[PDB]
Amino acid sequence: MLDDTKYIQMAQKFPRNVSVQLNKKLFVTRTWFRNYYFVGVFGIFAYFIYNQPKIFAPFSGYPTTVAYKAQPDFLNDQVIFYSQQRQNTLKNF
Amino acid sequence: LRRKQQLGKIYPEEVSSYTQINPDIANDLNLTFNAKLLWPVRGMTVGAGFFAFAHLFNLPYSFRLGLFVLPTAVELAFTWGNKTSQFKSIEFMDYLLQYRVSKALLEKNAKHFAEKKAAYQKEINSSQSVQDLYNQLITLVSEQAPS
Repeated sequence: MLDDTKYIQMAQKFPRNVSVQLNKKLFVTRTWFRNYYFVGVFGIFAYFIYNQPKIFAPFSGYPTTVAYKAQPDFLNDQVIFYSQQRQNTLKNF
Repeated sequence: LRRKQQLGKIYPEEVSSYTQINPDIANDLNLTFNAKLLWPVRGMTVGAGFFAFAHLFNLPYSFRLGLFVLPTAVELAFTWGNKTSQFKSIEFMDYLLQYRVSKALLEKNAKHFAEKKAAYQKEINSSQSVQDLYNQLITLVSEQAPS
């Protein structure tokens, strides 16, 4: 088996009224160092994971598009636009 | 590529009109069409903001360089690869193609309609289009006519 008598005695009897205050400067230094490696490296990885399908497959994020048909208005020198809603699809491949 | 091949060059005057439908269309066109060099102004100024704080409670210049590169890199990531800007530019190019086709017909028939235009303008004081005024007449006769 194992001989963890010292550790078991430590577990059974431990101080319930002992604590040490923390140095806030060092605590926030460690946390910000962790954030630096979180943000930089892991955001590189997470943005690659999140944006690679959005770069190589854009049609799934833009479902509906608009199409215009324009006609002249000669007397007032204007252009009149009629709009239609279409499904954004793979046109002409 | 095909839609932009049809419209050889897009002028800034014609862009602003589509701002009536979709603002930031100039931004989308810049994001999709290689008009200029998209320097990361937002990222650079955010990094300069970090540089100001890193110069107050002095951090090493290694951290200064890193916290300058980080926001610029963020802006570059959020700027390039935006393929929704490409769909917005497809919509804008369809709109501008139709506008140019209609404007081309306006110049061809401007000579022919010169005589009628004077009378129409002088006796009908309205900036509404004939295509729009006539449909009002159609429905007005449809609802209230001796029939």
